[PDB]
Amino acid sequence: MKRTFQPSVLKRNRSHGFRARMATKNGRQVLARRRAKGRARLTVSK
Amino acid sequence: MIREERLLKVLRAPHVSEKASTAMEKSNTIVLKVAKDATKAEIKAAVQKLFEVEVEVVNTLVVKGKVKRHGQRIGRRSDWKKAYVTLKEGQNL
Amino acid sequence: AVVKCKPTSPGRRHVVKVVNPELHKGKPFAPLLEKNSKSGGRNNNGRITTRHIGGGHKQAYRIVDFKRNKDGIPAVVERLEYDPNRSANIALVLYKDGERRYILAPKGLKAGDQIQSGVDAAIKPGNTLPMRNIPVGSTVHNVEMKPGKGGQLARSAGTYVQIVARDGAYVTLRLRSGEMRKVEADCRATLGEVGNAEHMLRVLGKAGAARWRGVRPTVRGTAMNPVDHPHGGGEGRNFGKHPVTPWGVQTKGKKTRSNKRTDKFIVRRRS
RNA sequence: AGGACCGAACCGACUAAUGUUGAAAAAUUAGCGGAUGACUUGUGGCUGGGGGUGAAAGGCCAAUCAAACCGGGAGAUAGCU
RNA sequence: GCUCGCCGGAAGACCAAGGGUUCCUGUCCAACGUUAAUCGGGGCAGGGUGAGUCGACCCCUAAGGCGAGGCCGAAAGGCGUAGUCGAUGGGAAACAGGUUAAUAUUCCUGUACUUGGUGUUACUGCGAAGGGGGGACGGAGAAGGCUAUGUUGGCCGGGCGACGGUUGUCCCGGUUUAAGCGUGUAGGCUGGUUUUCCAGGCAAAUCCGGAAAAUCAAGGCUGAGGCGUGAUGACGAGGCACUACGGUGCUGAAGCAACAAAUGCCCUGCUUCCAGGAAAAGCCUCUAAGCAUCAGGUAACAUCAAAUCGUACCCCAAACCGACACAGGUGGUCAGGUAGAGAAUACCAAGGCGCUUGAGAGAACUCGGGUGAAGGAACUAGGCAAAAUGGUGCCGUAACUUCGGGAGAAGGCACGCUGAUAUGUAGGUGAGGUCCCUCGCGGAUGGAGCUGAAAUCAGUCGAAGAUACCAGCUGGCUGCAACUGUUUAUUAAAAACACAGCACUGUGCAAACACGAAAGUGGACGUAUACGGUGUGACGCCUGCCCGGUGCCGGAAGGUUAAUU
Ligand SMILES: [K+]
Ligand SMILES: [Mg+2]
Ligand SMILES: [Mg+2]
Ligand SMILES: [Mg+2]
Ligand SMILES: [Mg+2]
Ligand SMILES: [Mg+2]
Ligand SMILES: [Mg+2]
Ligand SMILES: [Mg+2]
Ligand SMILES: [Mg+2]
Ligand SMILES: [Mg+2]
Ligand SMILES: [Mg+2]
Ligand SMILES: [Mg+2]
Ligand SMILES: [Mg+2]
Ligand SMILES: [Mg+2]
Ligand SMILES: [Mg+2]
Ligand SMILES: [Mg+2]
Ligand SMILES: [Mg+2]
Ligand SMILES: [Mg+2]
Ligand SMILES: [Mg+2]
Ligand SMILES: [Mg+2]
Ligand SMILES: [Mg+2]
Ligand SMILES: [Mg+2]
Ligand SMILES: [Mg+2]
Ligand SMILES: [Mg+2]
Ligand SMILES: [Mg+2]
Ligand SMILES: [Mg+2]
Ligand SMILES: [Mg+2]
Ligand SMILES: [Mg+2]
Ligand SMILES: [Mg+2]
Ligand SMILES: [Mg+2]
Ligand SMILES: [Mg+2]
Ligand SMILES: [Mg+2]
Ligand SMILES: [Mg+2]
Ligand SMILES: [Mg+2]
Ligand SMILES: [Mg+2]
Ligand SMILES: [Mg+2]
Ligand SMILES: [Mg+2]
Ligand SMILES: [Mg+2]
Ligand SMILES: [Mg+2]
Ligand SMILES: [Mg+2]
Ligand SMILES: [Mg+2]
Ligand SMILES: [Mg+2]
Ligand SMILES: [Mg+2]
Ligand SMILES: [Mg+2]
Ligand SMILES: [Mg+2]
Ligand SMILES: [Mg+2]
Ligand SMILES: [Mg+2]
Ligand SMILES: [Mg+2]
Ligand SMILES: [Mg+2]
Ligand SMILES: [Mg+2]
Ligand SMILES: [Mg+2]
Ligand SMILES: [Mg+2]
Ligand SMILES: [Mg+2]
Ligand SMILES: [Mg+2]
Repeated sequence: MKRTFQPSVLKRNRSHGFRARMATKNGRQVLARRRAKGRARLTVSK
Repeated sequence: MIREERLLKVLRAPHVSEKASTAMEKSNTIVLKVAKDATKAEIKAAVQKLFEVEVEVVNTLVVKGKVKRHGQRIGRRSDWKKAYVTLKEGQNL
Repeated sequence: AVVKCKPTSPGRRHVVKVVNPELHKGKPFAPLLEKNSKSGGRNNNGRITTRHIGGGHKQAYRIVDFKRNKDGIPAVVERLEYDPNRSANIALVLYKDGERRYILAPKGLKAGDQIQSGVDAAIKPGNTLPMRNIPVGSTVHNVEMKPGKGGQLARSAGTYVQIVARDGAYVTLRLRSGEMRKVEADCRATLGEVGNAEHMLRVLGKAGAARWRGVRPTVRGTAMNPVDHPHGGGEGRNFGKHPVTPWGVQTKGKKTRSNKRTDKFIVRRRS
């Protein structure tokens, strides 16, 4: 059957990518939380 | 006119393999490992300067580095650029 | 002409078509076309603000001269055309200096007819004049509400307005709704009725015909649940409520006009 | 000509058996409906939680829906076990 | 290796998405692989992806996004103008052969093509952020002309058969060739030219639009395919020589015609309908401020450049989405033979596979199937399930009906093979030939050869000829819903929803109404034959009485009545 995850890299990057995060202040707060946690991977970009 | 300092840096190693031996023995092509950001014009000028042979044409490709393991640790070898440089039939490097 | 389709299928049994074979069978006149993409009844918040809109056929917009401003220059009707944007047909006219325009096609107009606008135009269908140069008693259409703004009144197929009175700088119009309304006598109108009066005789015949027109189905309030609509809920069929809109406002009789700015122009409500 | 007819692809999902620590957190097999249309499908986009969307089943909104998910108020409160 | 079996509109082949070394070679078998494993998509090491023409990048825009100023909003922010992004769409150019263990339209061979930068020569008004043209667009249907492709014959090479026959109307194989260039064909569209003139194209214009003239009638555009060339080439049935027995090296004959033929092409055509069918650039052209024997245009030639990134491999799957090497899901392209209406189906080709536990035994019982005496729904909630019907042509077909239907109603008859008619018919296709020329890819007559159903009359085999696969059960009475549709993803598909149609009611446009502190936006670039809400639900005949209650509409005298004062 069709499951919920159907990958598209374009849609992934547009929805959750680094620049999408930087586009809004709440996105930048996501990035700030993740840096304060010390994530090795800030976004789905890499 | 590319600079000689730029030219001295873009040819890293000669590539040694059966495909490279056969390119040399069948097509008068030498296979080289070049700098990652080396362009075809740069590679051509660098070979025409430092190896002193006439170059007909340069073909290029990017080899992606393999994923390897090492003591239960994943890692990745670097990408690196390969150049097939064709000589003019009688140059004989 | 009005024509009933033969019942060679249930969806065709009730179809009544209005066919005008006078209408140009070719493509429109391209310099006077714009794209108009669909909304689905959604506004710039992306929310549905008018229900029951979506789908239907692609349509190009025909730029139509509602201002009728080229005074003193006669134009000849080249052809009548179908306009998907409106019930009225439109007429491509060619002015003597070479300009082509689209106008609302009035009843009785055909290719070869001459039309004119201005204070000097002759009083005949398709001619446009300020309503102070139009005799009291005239049937007009495409009537302005403000001078120079362009026609806003009586544009739909078969409609018209009657100039019933003129008092100095204002005329009293009888509009198709039954309303008596004041309009500045400097407003322009086109003589005659809007053509294509048989428009209202068509019978769609099936659901898909309304779908082609970009109308989406209406779900009755009483068919929903209480969370969805004031009419919702109840075992079987039950109403026990004064009928209201989806947002709780009485929908059988309760008046909703509220404009103290324009009250002074209404001589008599439509009743 | 047709929301026309029969019938594959394609879309669906009426009946039975199987399966129910499954081959599968909804399928398989034999039959079944639509199949030029209110059809179907790819890519991208928009609508955001008392909000959306709904040919309306309280349906659906990432295997979650009479108020999603994550984090926080938070060690809510628990005359109950 | 030899047999066997399975798929073959796929279980073959190529892509996109997605994945990312899984690709190839050597080695290893701990763990992983539902068993063993010498094997692997496993471990380890090494190798492998070559582009002016393919794709990205790039020019261009759609929805939509962001948005200098701006408008709005306690703050955060919202909306939006100029702009700027954004493909799923528009925009230049390459083909065939060969080759690697693993890449190839990228390497090699052979033959092409496009865009720009210069550098000369020659005629030379160039110039846009502006004007026009073009790009540029729907559905359905019909028919012709073709090709891909196939079949036969001819040709060429080979064979003379493990068992009766097989030198023949016998058997097997092959019979392939591109882009480009020339030719402008079937066919589609349009009258062509040259002048004077003008309230239109934000200015202007020699362009476009419009008008008025004379003149000439075949000019212009598009266009499959075919032919010629590309091609003395390549490839090529086979044969010969090595083998490091995995394959390479060398050599190479025929390379034609007729018929059949697409869902592909001509065709973005034609015909027709209503629901009336993107944008912008590339491109052509027109001129403005401006440059004006300068720049700049055109054409020729010469010479430069065409970067960067992707390219391995899987891709209906053991490599993607499903925790699995999981009977699930996943968009596009290719389309052979016999039979068949067919992309159904059966058997096959090219190709690819036997599904990663086996071996025995032949109990109950479970699952999936085959057959069944007599009876034939007695079963059961219920004919659930099963059994049954099933094709084509023709004969024939009831109530009722909205005149379309009901209808494939029902019911029935024929059906294989062989021969004759007719050494192969009706029909299609159509060579040589002769004639004519607005002289060619011409047209008329000509009909050789090829292909070719149906029928009728005889005969003939079987129990059975729509023989397999495939493939309607039928009728009668009645409730409900007019109908096609929609629905509870995952126990409900229905009488529920929708529906065309009907009615009430609101709404005069800065509409009502809806999203929104607002600005705004939808409604709608619509304007009462319109739009919103509500109920009813095709059609036919109809739709009675009640305004006391509640609501809504109207009313303005009197009572009651807020802030205020
Ligand atoms: K109800
Ligand atoms: Mg490359
Ligand atoms: Mg509505
Ligand atoms: Mg309705
Ligand atoms: Mg309900
Ligand atoms: Mg309520
Ligand atoms: Mg009830
Ligand atoms: Mg009651
Ligand atoms: Mg149908
Ligand atoms: Mg599919
Ligand atoms: Mg099934
Ligand atoms: Mg049906
Ligand atoms: Mg069908
Ligand atoms: Mg769910
Ligand atoms: Mg709650
Ligand atoms: Mg607390
Ligand atoms: Mg607690
Ligand atoms: Mg690996
Ligand atoms: Mg392998
Ligand atoms: Mg072992
Ligand atoms: Mg093992
Ligand atoms: Mg491996
Ligand atoms: Mg090259
Ligand atoms: Mg935009
Ligand atoms: Mg904005
Ligand atoms: Mg700003
Ligand atoms: Mg852009
Ligand atoms: Mg694209
Ligand atoms: Mg390969
Ligand atoms: Mg052919
Ligand atoms: Mg088709
Ligand atoms: Mg490949
Ligand atoms: Mg397996
Ligand atoms: Mg699988
Ligand atoms: Mg099949
Ligand atoms: Mg047994
Ligand atoms: Mg059994
Ligand atoms: Mg049996
Ligand atoms: Mg029996
Ligand atoms: Mg019996
Ligand atoms: Mg019986
Ligand atoms: Mg009984
Ligand atoms: Mg009993
Ligand atoms: Mg049954
Ligand atoms: Mg059966
Ligand atoms: Mg009953
Ligand atoms: Mg129904
Ligand atoms: Mg149905
Ligand atoms: Mg269900
Ligand atoms: Mg469903
Ligand atoms: Mg069900
Ligand atoms: Mg508005
Ligand atoms: Mg009813
Ligand atoms: Mg009802």
